[PDB]
Amino acid sequence: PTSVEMEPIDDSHHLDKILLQARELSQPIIIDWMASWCRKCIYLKPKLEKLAAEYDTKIKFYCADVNKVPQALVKRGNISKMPTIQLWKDGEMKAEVIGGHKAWLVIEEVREMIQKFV
Ligand SMILES: [Cl-]
Ligand SMILES: [K+]
Repeated sequence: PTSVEMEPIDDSHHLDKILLQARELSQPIIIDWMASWCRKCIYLKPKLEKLAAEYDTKIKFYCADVNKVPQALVKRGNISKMPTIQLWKDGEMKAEVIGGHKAWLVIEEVREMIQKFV
């Protein structure tokens, strides 16, 4: 694939199931914590979906709209800024990247993070 759609996270129970599945596969996941009014979040989406395709079958990518999902789910990420791109593994956040600058450059920093933990 050239692009893979990020899967939305519905709530904290969904995150729990996502992390159980990642554990079964011994894989990390990526979560894009974003907001629909956040212009950089919107511009990052296609670039994240291109990066997700590069990791198809190796790292699943997810997204969560911090205004739409329950507050309890946002608290699981300890989010304070958007977009926040987190790598989780073994049931917890291992590292994150804060966007808020050109999408390509955020992606390269996310790629470095993935290289560290994959
Ligand atoms: Cl929840
Ligand atoms: K934070």
